[PDB]
Amino acid sequence: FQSMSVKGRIYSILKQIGSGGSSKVFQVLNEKKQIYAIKYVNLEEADNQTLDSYRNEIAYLNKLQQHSDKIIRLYDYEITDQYIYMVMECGNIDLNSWLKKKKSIDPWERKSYWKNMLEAVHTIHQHGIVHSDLKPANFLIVDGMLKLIDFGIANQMQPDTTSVVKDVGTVNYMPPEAIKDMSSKSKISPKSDVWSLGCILYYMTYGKTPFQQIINQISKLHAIIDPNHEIEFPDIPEKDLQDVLKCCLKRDPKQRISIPELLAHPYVQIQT
Ligand SMILES: Cn1cc(-c2ccc(Nc3ccc(C#N)c(NC4CCCCC4)n3)cc2OCC#N)cn1
Ligand SMILES: [Mg+2]
Ligand SMILES: [Mg+2]
Ligand SMILES: [Mg+2]
Repeated sequence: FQSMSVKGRIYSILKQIGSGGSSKVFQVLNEKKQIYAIKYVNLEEADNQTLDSYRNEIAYLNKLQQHSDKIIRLYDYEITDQYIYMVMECGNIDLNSWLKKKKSIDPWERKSYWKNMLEAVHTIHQHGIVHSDLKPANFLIVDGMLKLIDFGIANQMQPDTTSVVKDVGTVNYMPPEAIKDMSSKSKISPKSDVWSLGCILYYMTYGKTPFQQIINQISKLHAIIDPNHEIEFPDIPEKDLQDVLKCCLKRDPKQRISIPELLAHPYVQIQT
């Protein structure tokens, strides 16, 4: 068994939630037997670019605490030359693990989750942050409410397993312009997050991502950028939801709907 100290407060580790690179997230208990998640970053072999990404993520997470409750709570942190400890709320489950377990999603829960994500992403955009790598794993379900966990500034972590692993990230939420930018101008804009949000909502509507069927990677990337590749939008009773999806998944970012527009859309506004 293991334990840890953060700004003079002791926590006992229950299990490891996730890990990625020099980072680990643990489910812990304080002295009062209250649950938290602690992200541990080992900085021993970290370069100045990796260091600055962890510093920038902490500064933005702390700054944005007061601006939205759709951003994960950061209670405390410790930073030295050797490590980082971040004390956060634990939550119930990340949105990716939740979507993989769920068979059918209630239209009211899908709508409520959509509103939470728009608000979180809108808040970061207002502070000049574009995530550019949004996936369901970036969102935490905390008592039926979605909260953005990270800002895409530091390295991404994957959930851990207690079994021996056999062989990775996802390409299913990647904007078409993120692919086109690699050969070449900034390219990136708040619209890149709209596309990724659109892929998440598409998953919550049709049970798959827009290009989940394409197993091959080079053929998937081609399909995301190809204008002749028609994305299927099967008819559903929620006509407003069908329009949101079509407007989020436009290949030209200039034609793609914005976050302020999505917040005034009937899907989010009509019937509360
Ligand atoms: C059945 N299941 C539950 C989870 C889960 C997943 C995440 C969290 N809480 C947090 C709280 C903070 C962070 C950070 N930073 C974080 N990161 C994970 C890393 C792996 C990918 C998902 C996000 N996860 C709590 C979670 O469950 C409650 C606990 N412990 C995953 N599968
Ligand atoms: Mg598992
Ligand atoms: Mg397993
Ligand atoms: Mg297992």
